[PDB]
This record gives sequence, C-alpha cells and structure tokens, in this order.
Amino acid sequence: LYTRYLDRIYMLFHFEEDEGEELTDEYLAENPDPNFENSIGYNNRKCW
Amino acid sequence: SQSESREDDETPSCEVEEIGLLGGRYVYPVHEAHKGQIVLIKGISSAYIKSATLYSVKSKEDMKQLKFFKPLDYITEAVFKIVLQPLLPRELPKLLDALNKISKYYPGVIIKVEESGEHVILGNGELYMDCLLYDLRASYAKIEIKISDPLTVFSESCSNSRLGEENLPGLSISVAAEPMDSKMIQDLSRNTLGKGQNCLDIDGIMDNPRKLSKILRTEYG
Repeated sequence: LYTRYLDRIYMLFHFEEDEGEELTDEYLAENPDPNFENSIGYNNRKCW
Repeated sequence: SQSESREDDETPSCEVEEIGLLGGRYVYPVHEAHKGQIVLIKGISSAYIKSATLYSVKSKEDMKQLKFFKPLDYITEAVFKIVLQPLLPRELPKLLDALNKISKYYPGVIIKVEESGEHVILGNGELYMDCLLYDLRASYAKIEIKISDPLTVFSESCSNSRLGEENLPGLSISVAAEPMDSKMIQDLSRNTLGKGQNCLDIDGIMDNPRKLSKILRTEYG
C-alpha cells in the first residue's frame, strides 16, 4: 500500500524471511554495527 | 588451567618491578624476598587471572621435574546469576575492561559473554554481588549500568533405546543414559584423595583401573 498526503508518505511492506534476511544483511554489511547501536537512535511512539 | 595441561613458546615472563611487605595500611619497601615469606609484587599481574605458579628454572631436567601448582579449589560455587548491560551501548568497551578487572580482584566471579553481548555474572550471593556492583560503578568503570533480576544457573538430568546416524551415514551410535546413585554423586562432589576409608574421587582415575574398579565394587557392588 502506498499513499502520500501532501508531504508525508505512507508505505506498507510485506516481507518473508527469504526476502527478509536479504534486506537485513545488505544494510548490515554496508553499515557494520558491532556495538548494537542501531537502537540508540530509534524512535518509538511515546504515546502508548 | 594451562598447568592442568601439564621448550620454546611455552614461557611468557615479566620482570619484577618491586617487592613490598604488607602492613595493612602501608607497604614497606623491599629490595629482595626470600623463601618462606609472603610478599606484594608489582607487575607480575598480566600473565594470570586468579591463581598462577611462578618458577625460574635454569635446568632442563630441573624443568622437567617441576610441577605446576594445582588450581585453587574455592570453597563454594557461584550459582547466583545477574545479567548486565550498560545503560548506553556505546560505552561497552569500558564495561568489558571493568569486568576483566573484577575477575582479577574477585576470585569467585565468573564473567561470561552471551551471543547478545549481555554479560552473565555469577557470584556467591546477594551481598557478594552487591559489593562487586558498587566497585564496578564507582572504583573501576565510571559508567551507570542496567542490572537484571537475580536468577540461577540450572542443571539438566533425567530418570529412566538409542539409534543414530552420521551426516555422511557410515557411523551409527547407540548410547544408554542412566540415573546415578546419590551415594556415587555425593562421592564425586566431594573432592578427595580416597584417604583413610574415604571413597575414591574419580580424578584418581590415573591410578590402576583395578584399584578404581575395586572402589566401585567395594562401595557399590
């Protein structure tokens, strides 16, 4: 699914591990994170 | 543990920078140390974590004779389990260093590293671990850290046949598994030389199997 309201975009993605593991791994290779720092700068929704 | 194992490559060495004689709150400077006495050494630390045996041998036969000191047998097993993570993941290197220092200073501590990068700490009990954590946050690392909910190490067992296949199906293994006699278990748990009338500890296995088997036959039928 995709929509755009003025600026903001909304995209929905459906993965299966076969497709899933690939996209994970490629990013990891090109941005290696041995300290597990991915989740420092990740934004939750505060509200809930 | 290396000693447990027992020429070129075998020997690392450190020069002894200084020797002092302990006096509680002060250390008395020493030029030389002689057999019998217990002393404080500067700079021999890096080679060993916990126990180590120090020798100087000028002789090839003398070297062959020489027997390494056995690992100290601490009275209790750690059991108590804490999982650590630093508050901020970027500070991991400091935590790692500190954990190694804690192993050096506290002989009852076990630090293990998980897949996840979490640090499993074993200590003897509440107070023990509390002191570790205090020193860790104050004296060694200067890092605030997250600490988990006190757990324990579990052990696996059973109470009462096998078929098996090699990845390249040429080998096939069948092995029975059996409950052991509580007496036997207790005998094994008790670290002993088999002295007096005492059931022989299985680590005496290097003695003749006839003797070993004699004990089993004698004590268990």
